[PDB]
Amino acid sequence: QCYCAGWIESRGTNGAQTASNVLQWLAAGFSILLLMFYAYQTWKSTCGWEEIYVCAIEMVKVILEFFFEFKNPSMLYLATGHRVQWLRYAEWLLTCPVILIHLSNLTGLSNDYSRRTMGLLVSDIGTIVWGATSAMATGYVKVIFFCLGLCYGANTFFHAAKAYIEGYHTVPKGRCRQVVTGMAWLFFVSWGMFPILFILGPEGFGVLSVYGSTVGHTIIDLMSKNCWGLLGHYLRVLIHEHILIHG
Amino acid sequence: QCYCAGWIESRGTNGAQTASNVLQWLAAGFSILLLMFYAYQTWKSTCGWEEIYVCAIEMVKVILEFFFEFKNPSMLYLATGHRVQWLRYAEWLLTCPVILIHLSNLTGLSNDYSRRTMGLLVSDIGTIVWGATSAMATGYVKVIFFCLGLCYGANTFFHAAKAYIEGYHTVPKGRCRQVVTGMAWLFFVSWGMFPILFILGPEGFGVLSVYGSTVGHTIIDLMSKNCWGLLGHYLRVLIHEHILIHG
Ligand SMILES: O=C(O)CN(CCN(CC(=O)O)CC(=O)O)CC(=O)O
Ligand SMILES: O=C(O)CN(CCN(CC(=O)O)CC(=O)O)CC(=O)O
Repeated sequence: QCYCAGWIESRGTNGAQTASNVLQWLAAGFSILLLMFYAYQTWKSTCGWEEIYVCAIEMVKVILEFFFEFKNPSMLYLATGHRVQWLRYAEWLLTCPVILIHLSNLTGLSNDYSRRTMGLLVSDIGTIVWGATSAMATGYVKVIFFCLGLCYGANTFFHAAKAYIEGYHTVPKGRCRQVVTGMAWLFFVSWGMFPILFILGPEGFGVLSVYGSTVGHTIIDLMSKNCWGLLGHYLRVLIHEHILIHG
Repeated sequence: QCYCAGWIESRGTNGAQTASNVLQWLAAGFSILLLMFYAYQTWKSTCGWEEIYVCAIEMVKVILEFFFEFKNPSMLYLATGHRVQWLRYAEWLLTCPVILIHLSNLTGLSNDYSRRTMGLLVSDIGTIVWGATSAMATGYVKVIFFCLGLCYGANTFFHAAKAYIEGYHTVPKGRCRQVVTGMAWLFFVSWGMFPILFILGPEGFGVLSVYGSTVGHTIIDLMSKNCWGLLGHYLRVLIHEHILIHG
């Protein structure tokens, strides 16, 4: 029984809504098939938990978004008049660190993780924390928290780059290196889009609507989560296939 | 310019307010002196970054709480009528993982971290995510998210226990083991209090007021952050002092 004009602002156009709904179905369907494929491998082979955990969270998230995107607590309706997509940011904290853990052991071989991994993980959690806080903020305080996100974010990209470069030199000279390069390209483009979409969305300058932001986020979600995971899985398969033959 | 009855509910009694304000000063003062002490060691000795990073965040957080506890985005005022202490939960995501990273290398000696560390870190981030979401939630959905927090939380405590036990056997037989036991006692009591305070506070059954919850949280913050860090530092010092003499 609380009233605010901002909570009733348009969520976007019907086309954007329909586009958004359509991409949820695709995301879900693609996630189920990936989950089936990974589960199929777990029984008949070895499969990293990172690919599976991330994909299960992604499947659940699109289902939850489809039904509850605009209901609390998946969207927060603040006394500032603004609406914060908490489901978006919550999901990042669950999935992004696991992706970075996957990135710290690209070959799947080692049991150990370096000091780089810790610095990488800490900087990414902070990035999300600052970004979420910025979305909740109002006025110039919003710009300050976004800047902290960029600082933490730059640290994450820096460490990530190093992991990719060390990974490139660590993997064997043929297809494996081509795959690592593909993973790096896919990673930096998709991860780079997130801050861009933030600026363009309601939390930023409101160029995009809620539905419009959702459309864009679902595409880069598929890129960063499902596709990158599938590539990383394929890389791990190649490493296994190579070591048997070449030792 | 939005109206809601819940946003204007009492924050607590004047005694609770005053108690809360007093503990902020103590927390800040204690954090500054610890920061000075750690900084003093960095120039004149070796000092782990975990103790320092955590303490710097804690000093900043109490300063921010003192001035801005009830201002957005440090408190979220939701269309549900409820007020969510986002500053509390944001701070946990920044500091708790670093504490667990410290816990994964108690002796300060190794450069590597095991698969336990990753599982420990992932489960703790999730715990906070579910807990924060529960605080934002309303009705029975709140109970479901809290349960997910307990599941993730139990996993964290399980792995933490193992780290403590392996750490106990790894450290030398005298004072070092006594210190690890002290750290474990301090850790489980302080960490266990968080879910208890959550239930007792406004986000739970509202036995405690906002100020009352703040009082309790500041005490366990000092226990879990500053004191546990100081003990962990002391342990690392003992390991160093022992290895020179005993190899
Ligand atoms: O099947 C349909 O008609 C579409 N869905 C989704 C419609 N959504 C709007 C949206 O998110 O696009 C309803 C809602 O989220 O409240 C129905 C439903 O959620 O029961
Ligand atoms: O010095 C004082 O009088 C106390 N502080 C704190 C008073 N607080 C209330 C509280 O949090 O206890 C003011 C506020 O947070 O708005 C003054 C100030 O913030 O400028």
